[PDB]
Order: sequence, then C-alpha cells, then structure tokens
Amino acid sequence: ELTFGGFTLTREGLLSSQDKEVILSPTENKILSILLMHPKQVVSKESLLEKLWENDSFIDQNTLNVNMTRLRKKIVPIGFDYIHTVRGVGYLLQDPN
Amino acid sequence: QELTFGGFTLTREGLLSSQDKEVILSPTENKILSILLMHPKQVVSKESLLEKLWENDSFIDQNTLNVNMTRLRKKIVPIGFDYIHTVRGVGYLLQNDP
Repeated sequence: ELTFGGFTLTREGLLSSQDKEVILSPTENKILSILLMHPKQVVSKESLLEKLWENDSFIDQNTLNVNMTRLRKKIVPIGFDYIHTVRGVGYLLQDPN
Repeated sequence: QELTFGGFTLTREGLLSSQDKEVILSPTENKILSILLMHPKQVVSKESLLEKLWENDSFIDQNTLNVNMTRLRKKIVPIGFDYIHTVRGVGYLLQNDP
C-alpha cells in the first residue's frame, strides 16, 4: 500500500485515515498513487501524464484536469488536503507541518 | 489487468471490461469478484467467501455481503457478465461460462 500523513491508499482504490474512507476510480487512484510516490516534489502536468501512460492510463490533458479536480473534491473532505496547485506548472503533494 | 473469465478482464484498480463494455467496481465488489475469479466453476459458500474477504482486509458482515453481491450483480450483469450463479442455501458459483 501507499501511505502519506496517516492516510493509506489500497490497490483497489480505498483511501482511508482513522474511521474515514473514500473510494477512488482507477484514474483517480493512479493519479494519487503517482503523487504519493513523489512526496514534496513538484510534478508537472507533462510528467504526471507521462507517468500515467507508463501505468496504462493513456488519457489526455483535459481528462487529467477533470480527474484531478474530481480527485481533490473527493479526498479533501476526509482530510487529505495535501495536493497543491502550482499555477502553470503542476502539482505538489506536501503536508504543512 | 490480469484476472480474466468469459471474455472479461478485471484490473487490480477495479475496472471490469469486455470487448464492448466496462464498469468500475468498488473495492469490496472488486474483492468479491476476484475471489470468484480465482475459484472458477467451483461452488463457494457464503461462509467461505466471507472468511476469504476477511483474509483480504474486508470487515463486512453477512448482511452487508448480500447487499454488496446484489450491487455487484446489478453493475456487471448489464455489461454481459452474467456468470455469477446463486446456489440457494449454499453459496455462489462462477460458471462457453454457459
């Protein structure tokens, strides 16, 4: 499993912490997985798309945009507010502490 | 992907796809179907399915299993995966497959 800040992501797409859970689609799962594998690193949109293709998610950039938005809307409510937008660059997974 | 049966493939992330159609399974639905896919053409009792779920990080009870099994079948039967058979009082059976 992938872990970050007390959250665990399972291969089937369960993200959980404490008594909180959300279920991620395969695309949402693969996006979050890539970020969890690169904590505290700025991941450009191009790099994220490349890594998705590496993992058999052959989506385009608008699909990536939509799924990133859906992902964040899903996981912020259970306390995973660690994905930051870097305007014009990409994303950064980082825990303020 | 890798588990496959009856023209369908199940990815680890929960995508069940045929040549024509696909559906996304919840983690519990994924685990249930995976257990049946790993025991094809075998009768799997409810007790056995439950313990195997409990041996793979699930925490549901029998009544929540029934709801999940109904929800699973309502997701996958419409895309042509009608291979889960109920055996009254016994359990479930995954089975040219008919």
